[PDB]
Amino acid sequence: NMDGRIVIVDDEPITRLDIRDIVIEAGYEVVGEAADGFEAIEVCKKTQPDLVLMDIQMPILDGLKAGKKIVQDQLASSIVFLSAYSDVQNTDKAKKLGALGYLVKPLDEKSLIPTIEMSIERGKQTQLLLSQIDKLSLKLEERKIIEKAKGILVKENHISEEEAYQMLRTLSMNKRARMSEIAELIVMDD
Amino acid sequence: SNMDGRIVIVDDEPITRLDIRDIVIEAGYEVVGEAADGFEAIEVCKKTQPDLVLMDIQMPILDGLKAGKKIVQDQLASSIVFLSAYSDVQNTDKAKKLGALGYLVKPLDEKSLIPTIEMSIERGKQTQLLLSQIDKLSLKLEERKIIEKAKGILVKENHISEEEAYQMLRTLSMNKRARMSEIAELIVMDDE
RNA sequence: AUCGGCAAAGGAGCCCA
RNA sequence: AAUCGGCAAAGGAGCCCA
Ligand code: BEF
Ligand code: BEF
Repeated sequence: NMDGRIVIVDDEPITRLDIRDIVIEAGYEVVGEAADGFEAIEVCKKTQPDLVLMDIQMPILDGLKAGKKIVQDQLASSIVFLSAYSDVQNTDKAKKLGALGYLVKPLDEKSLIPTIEMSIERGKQTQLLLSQIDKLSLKLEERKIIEKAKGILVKENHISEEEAYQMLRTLSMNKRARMSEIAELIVMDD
Repeated sequence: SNMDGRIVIVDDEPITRLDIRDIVIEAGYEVVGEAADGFEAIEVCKKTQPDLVLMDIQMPILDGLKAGKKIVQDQLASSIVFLSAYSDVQNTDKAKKLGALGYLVKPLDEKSLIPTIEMSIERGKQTQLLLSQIDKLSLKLEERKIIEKAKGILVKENHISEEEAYQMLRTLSMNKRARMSEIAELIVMDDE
């Protein structure tokens, strides 16, 4: 049966429990619940769920603004709204902040589980791309700092690039630290 | 009022294609084509390059899942949303794996369609931005090896520091307003 | 005297019970 | 001497067009 970790957010517990039944029957893990945007933020912060289901109209903080915080900080992998509100203002706001689905009340208990599976998977793949972008842009920070470190080290010692790389390689290995970090220190040095 | 987006509709029951067509046009979208089987679905996407594809699973010739895989992996459309009576667990696994952005179930809840369209269009665009940023970084990381040769040539020929040689190459490439890789190619062939 | 980890792999160093 | 746009940098503040 289905696999995924889910957080449920609505101010009306009646709807919150309808969802809770459907989702657990399908076999997901319901890890937390919230009745307002602040409980929702703190629950996600602790939880790190795969999906957050939430209503726009809540007390304290509408799901739009709480969702904005959730996605900005990356407290959850994917987020899907459901509300009886579907005016274009709320639709644009939800799509801009980065929702992966939006369902209109009263919810289609038939569509829900499929849209859950889609939103979880596309959430994961989006997190993979962000990690690949992070990894590449880091490696491209590293080579710049490394090349600066080669240059400054050659200027101070008056030696060749092979010896400069050998110095960085021996230091990083001896000191159990990335050549990139050693280079950042040496470049800050001058 | 006045939604923007370009859509293609794909189902074997023409009554449902017309019900959908009427809804999306009333919202303000542009329908740019329709199909009634997987083979026309791929061909229409090749021509139109739409923002969103709406398709049933059970279609003749090529099930919507097979056309959906092709459309996604060749990027013939920026986002894709299924709409079927089939909610079968195997069908949801296939649809999410190939790369759907939504999976509504027949008979459709018309209220829900337009929001899921807007979300799926935006998520499709954003996913293509991220893929473009990956292509740009990985290219610029390959340019580095040519730039590192051009740097080495400057430090020898001028008899200067690495930080001075890069500062020269950068100020040159900005002055001549050309990609450092292009200036690096010119220098490295000039030494040859 | 032995196990484990980080770094390097343009390698073969370092730390811990 | 200034502003609009564009190219390139971003290991940054540089260059072209009205
Ligand atoms: F508060 Be939800 F919009 F029912
Ligand atoms: F008729 Be399709 F399978 F929804």
